[PDB]
Amino acid sequence: QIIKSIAAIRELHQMCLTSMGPCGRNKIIVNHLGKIIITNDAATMLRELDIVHPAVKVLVMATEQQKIDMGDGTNLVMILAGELLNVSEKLISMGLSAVEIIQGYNMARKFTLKELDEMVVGEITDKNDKNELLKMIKPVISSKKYGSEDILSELVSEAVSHVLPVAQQAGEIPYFNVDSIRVVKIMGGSLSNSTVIKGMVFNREPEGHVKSLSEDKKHKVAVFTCPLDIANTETKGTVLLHNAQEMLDFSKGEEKQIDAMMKEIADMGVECIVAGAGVGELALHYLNRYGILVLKVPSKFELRRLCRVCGATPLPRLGAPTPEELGLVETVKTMEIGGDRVTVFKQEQGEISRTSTIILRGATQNNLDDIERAIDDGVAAVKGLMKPSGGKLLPGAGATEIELISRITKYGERTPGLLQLAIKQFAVAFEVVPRTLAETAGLDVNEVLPNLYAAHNVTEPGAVKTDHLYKGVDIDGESDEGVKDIREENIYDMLATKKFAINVATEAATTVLSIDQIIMAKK
Amino acid sequence: GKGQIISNINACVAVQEALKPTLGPLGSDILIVTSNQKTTISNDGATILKLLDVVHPAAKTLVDISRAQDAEVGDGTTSVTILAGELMKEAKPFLEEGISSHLIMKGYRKAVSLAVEKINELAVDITSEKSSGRELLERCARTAMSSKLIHNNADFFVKMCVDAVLSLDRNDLDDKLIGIKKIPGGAMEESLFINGVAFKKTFSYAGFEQQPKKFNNPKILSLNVELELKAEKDNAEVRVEHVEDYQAIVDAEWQLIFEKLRQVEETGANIVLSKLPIGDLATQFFADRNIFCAGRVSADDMNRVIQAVGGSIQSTTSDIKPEHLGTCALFEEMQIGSERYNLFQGCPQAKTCTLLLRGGAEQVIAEVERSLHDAIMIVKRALQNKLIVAGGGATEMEVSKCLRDYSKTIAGKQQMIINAFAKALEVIPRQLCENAGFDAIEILNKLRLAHSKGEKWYGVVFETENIGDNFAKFVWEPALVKINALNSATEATNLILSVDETITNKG
Amino acid sequence: GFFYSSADQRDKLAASERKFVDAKLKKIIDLKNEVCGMDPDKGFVIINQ
Repeated sequence: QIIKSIAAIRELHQMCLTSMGPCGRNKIIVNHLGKIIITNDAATMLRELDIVHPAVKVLVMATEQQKIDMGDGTNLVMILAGELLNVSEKLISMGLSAVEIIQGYNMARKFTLKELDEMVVGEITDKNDKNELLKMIKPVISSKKYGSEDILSELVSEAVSHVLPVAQQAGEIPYFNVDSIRVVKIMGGSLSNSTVIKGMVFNREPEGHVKSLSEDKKHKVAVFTCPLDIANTETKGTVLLHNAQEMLDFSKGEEKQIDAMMKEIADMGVECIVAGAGVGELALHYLNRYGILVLKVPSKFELRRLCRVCGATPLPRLGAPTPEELGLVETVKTMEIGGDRVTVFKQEQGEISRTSTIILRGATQNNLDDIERAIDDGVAAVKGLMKPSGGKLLPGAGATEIELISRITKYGERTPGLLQLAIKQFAVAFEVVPRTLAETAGLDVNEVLPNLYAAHNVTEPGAVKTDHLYKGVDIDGESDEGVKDIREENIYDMLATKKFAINVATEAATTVLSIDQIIMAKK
Repeated sequence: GKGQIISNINACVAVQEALKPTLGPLGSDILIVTSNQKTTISNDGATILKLLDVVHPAAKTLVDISRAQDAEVGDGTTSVTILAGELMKEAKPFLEEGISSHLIMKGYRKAVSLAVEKINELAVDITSEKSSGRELLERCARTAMSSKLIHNNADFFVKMCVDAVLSLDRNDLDDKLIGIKKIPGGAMEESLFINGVAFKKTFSYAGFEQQPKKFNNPKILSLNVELELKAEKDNAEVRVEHVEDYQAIVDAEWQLIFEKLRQVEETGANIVLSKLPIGDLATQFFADRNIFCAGRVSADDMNRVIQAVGGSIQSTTSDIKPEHLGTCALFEEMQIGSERYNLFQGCPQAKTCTLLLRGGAEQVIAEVERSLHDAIMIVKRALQNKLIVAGGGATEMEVSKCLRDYSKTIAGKQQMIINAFAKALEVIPRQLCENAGFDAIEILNKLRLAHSKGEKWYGVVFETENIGDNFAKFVWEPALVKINALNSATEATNLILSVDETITNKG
Repeated sequence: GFFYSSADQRDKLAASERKFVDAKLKKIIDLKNEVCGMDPDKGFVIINQ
């Protein structure tokens, strides 16, 4: 049954072989609601598909473990754990029990995780510079959207640097909230006209008669949760109709009261009123004559992030314009994005903001929708840089994979006993990573494999190789011959992603080998 | 698996095979039966493909590029779908030999980079050189009308086509601003151009034959509510406890209607437009006051009246403000079309017009209606876009030529891919000859002879079968078509070939 | 019921009911400074359900 369970996983394994890498294939997902979507990330595909088979549930639950704590490695945990079961087939047919196979991977896992600390090349200084963020974000954009890697590099790195404050050697105060970076898309135009602005972006239209405010800095903003209406009594206070004589007093009564309430509020100096609920017809006409911008925000989630930016606080009541709770904004205007004029929120060189929004433009919404998921995964890659050894990095694109194979085979001969068979098969399972990039790129697999081992195996006067550790697995697409160095384009995967993906894929692979029988009964 | 990619290619061929005869003005048309049972016949590939609603996922990709082709450009929706699927048809034997589809998809964008730089070299900017304002619109109008039954009557049709685009702003032009109403009966050469909007003469009620046909400066008013007393369908139930109150309520309902009637009388609006039918009480009262009223006005027809005289519709007859009224230059109801039709003429503020056509059958006029739309799209893109290239296969044959020589200078697998890309471009001129009935074997071979002699302007003559130059045939196309087609076809081809598995969830 | 003529008067009516809670709140903050108020390594936690 273990062999039969691998065959079912092998069908799922081949699905991820065409996923990882910039040359991979995308799969169309047709939802039961009549919506056709397509995405590169395999973790989204597992959510729309119903998982049943128990050996498949192990890799799916391990995939959700990769979604938290990081945004990269969704295809890494699936391909690595899937190959460990394929190389274990030779041990099962040989007659070796699956118990010692699991024990062999546990000994090789501790030797692998310990070597990753000594294989580090550079370390991120956490300078939060625009050029420093281009090294981490550029390889993350790759393998998802092709051709936008160089275009989206300057857009994502500039928006993240605005959220990240200026600090050094301080790990006590947490930062980098997930919702602080919002990605919106507008149909039409292209990515060349996209810029990076500090503030929230609203897609609602300026229903008020004031399209844009003045150029004076520090405009007060009043966030009102209670809708605009005549002041009522907290106890009962239900308006009832009796005779036609009282009908004239209802319209004339609310006309003077609403005009008097907005009067004193507008006289406090606040030029912007944010109403989280519906706005009345009579109350809208009064604020338009006083030069007050009316902005409705029905979403309660957008009002929470605004408190940390402008400084305003939502008031559950109406008619109490407290100046201590008012915020400040330099410029509030209405710009036309993609043909539609929407009121935006921004500031210049003041009142530092922890929340930013990226404005994107594109002709085709299909590929543009995947850009939002690619940037959201790129934002989560910034989380990989933390105080507990977050700045450590390793060369990617198959450079570390093949180089680690030669170091594992050295530990195999040094460890006596039956563990030698498990150590050798553990290093061979890493050959799926270079073959994945070589097969999806159209290059000959038999040509690339010997050229890799020839670069990683050299004769030097010493036990530590010096000159070139940077030889990777290159996607050529060129005419004749030659490759590129990892340090040239700075395309690599961080250590926090690789160390976490291998540790989870190792336990997930040994978990499938533990269950040799399934039993289903009525609950 | 590899069989799923091949199966997705053959699924796009069935959709492409239907759109092949629709390429060209003389090509065949697709007959689609909608679920609503309404039958529509048109040669425009946009509306056609939108009615398929194919469940297959790769067929939806051709729909997305068709909407962008109709939005940003508006012309060439048929050719962009054929070219997007042709690259997958020629790449079918390439996948059987073991060549990965990635290098095939990457090789397409390599030729596009050389094609974009080629369009700029073939783009010639000319406006006032060897031409004028009237001669530019007159010579280009007879080209789209060629090979049609209107070619003999095209002398009167070009004069109306030039004045159609001159009645609108030259910076912003829209083909929807010119309306076309099919009028059965009458000669086809007796049609005229109208600046305003016309009605359908739906009035079945007595009182006709009495009306002046010429107004000086009438006032136009739009009313959103109907005014009637006793209709021809419903009735009124009046039940009271008094005998003398029976006639009182009947007279009371007459006074409530007469209220809103005399309010318009004090305003003095000679034209009354309402989306709801008007009873016989208002039509009889307005006869002595020389006030015209039109009931059951279409929604799309009344919306164009707002942009015509600059007025607006009001709910009641009480609070109507003076700026809602409007006045035209002349109002004339003629016998054109063997029926009396009323229409507006001489509106200086009108942002829309209507072009009336006549003919023995409505289906024959529909063929002329779609033929006039092709001449409007040429003028629409000739104003904003100053780059004009030779169409009708001229530029298409030039792109394939130069790419064949670039393959010999590029070593590697890209030699056979670019050569196959240029070979796949031959489907556009082929199908144009196969639709009209020309021989694809002789013409395509005879065209490649002089095409290599250094002259890049050689096109395909659509009138008499022969090789020739489209510059003398006055066949022109904007440079935006060639740029948007190559970008939409490459993106659609690379998207379908990149799908190795079709996942469909049911529930 | 709470009847307020102006917006500033409503805050006095809302604080009137809270004054009953604030009366018990002042005894809580004063108990911390009464016993070992200035002594180091002293704090107070509210476990109120």
